[PDB]
Amino acid sequence: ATGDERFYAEHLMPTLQGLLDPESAHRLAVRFTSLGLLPRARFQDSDMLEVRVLGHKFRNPVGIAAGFDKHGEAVDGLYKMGFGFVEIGSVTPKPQEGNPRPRVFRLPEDQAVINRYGFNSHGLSVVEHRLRARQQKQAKLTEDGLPLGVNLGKNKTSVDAAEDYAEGVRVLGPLADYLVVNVSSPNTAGLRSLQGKAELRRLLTKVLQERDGLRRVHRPAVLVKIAPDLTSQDKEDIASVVKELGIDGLIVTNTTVSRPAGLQGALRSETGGLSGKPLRDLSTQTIREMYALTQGRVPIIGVGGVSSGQDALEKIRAGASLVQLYTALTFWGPPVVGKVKRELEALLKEQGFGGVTDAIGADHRR
Ligand SMILES: Cc1cc2nc3c(=O)[nH]c(=O)nc-3n(C[C@H](O)[C@H](O)[C@H](O)COP(=O)(O)O)c2cc1C
Ligand SMILES: O=C(O)c1ccccc1N/N=C/c1ccc(-c2ccccc2Cl)o1
Ligand SMILES: CCCCCCCCCCC[N+](C)(C)[O-]
Ligand SMILES: O=C1C[C@@H](C(=O)O)NC(=O)N1
Repeated sequence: ATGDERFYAEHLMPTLQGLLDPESAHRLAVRFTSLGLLPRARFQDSDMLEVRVLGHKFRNPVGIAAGFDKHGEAVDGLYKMGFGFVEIGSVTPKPQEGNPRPRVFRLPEDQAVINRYGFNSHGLSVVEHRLRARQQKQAKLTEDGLPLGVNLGKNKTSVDAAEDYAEGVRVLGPLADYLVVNVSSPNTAGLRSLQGKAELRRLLTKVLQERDGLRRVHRPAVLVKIAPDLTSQDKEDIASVVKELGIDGLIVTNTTVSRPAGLQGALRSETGGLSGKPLRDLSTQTIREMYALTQGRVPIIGVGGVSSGQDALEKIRAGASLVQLYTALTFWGPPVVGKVKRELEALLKEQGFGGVTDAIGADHRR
């Protein structure tokens, strides 16, 4: 625990970042993870951390966010890392390369990253076969409280966005415990305007119809993942459509195209989505707002700048049933997962909660 926590944070990771640019480090990390070349994950999840939501049991509330394992190559290594659930993607229907390099940038002074990957993806067919090869193993993992999510994107040249997502539902829906309709990527022109009302209702109506057409045992929950950069009108509209159509949950939030005042990193003006610490409270506030607009009736996965138990608990109290992290992993390495879980459990006891479930939305009941 604390030993290689400090070793990874003070020595290992800083040395990795000195040797490798962000995208190279990302690639290597995916390789190592898929091979199980990880530190020992000694933290044992207590019953306090268990959550039941989205039609599943989650043995702990800390997931790996979409974008790390884009093509489904490292899923088992990620469970080994200690994540209570794993989300792969975004996956696009056809293979595509994404934007030209460089397309990932570190802001060390801000504990932040900026990326404009642009949905680089092996495509549905490759990922489908990848997941099929471990399908029964995943079934046991899920039954064991370790669910799998799949994040669906759309091709850059795609003429019909709803049809791209419908394809993803048909191909990967049968292999996922939940699907994410990602209408919040900063890095595909036009995508985020799928977040407007009548266009979103049409989009999500088609997604849900395709989902309902799958056989029962293979029918995933469907979640919508939104940006932190929405107007009050956007959020209000999304909340309304989500409740009207019976969307199963929200993921809040993606990266931000904003650049908060105070960023110090030399690369702060690179185009792309900003993640990590500068995003943290913007994300938490968006969770707070969406939870209230949905009357606490729509499950929320909270994401954005989580690197400690306090960060996680603040999102849970704000209305998140589950949280994810990504950027924190790039700075502190695999030990950050056990760290977050251990601190979350301590804070829960400290504040008088019997478990995570009791803390969900607790700020709204004060
Ligand atoms: C390098 C990188 C790539 C990402 N790729 C995706 C993606 O493909 N699909 C998606 O829905 N979110 C993607 N994200 C967003 C993350 O899932 C997450 O919402 C965001 O980074 C905020 O969490 P964080 O501060 O813990 O990193 C990406 C983020 C980063 C840093
Ligand atoms: O480095 C970036 O700026 C970066 C940018 C974008 C995405 C990921 C990024 N780095 N990720 C590093 C990482 C992940 C996992 C491990 C790791 C470390 C040590 C042992 C085992 C493992 Cl799996 O290192
Ligand atoms: C199959 C068409 C080409 C898709 C390549 C997508 C990237 C695969 C490797 C992921 C890690 N990365 C390249 C982002 O550093
Ligand atoms: O959803 C996404 C897509 C990703 C990319 O550019 O591939 N970049 C992000 O920050 N969020």
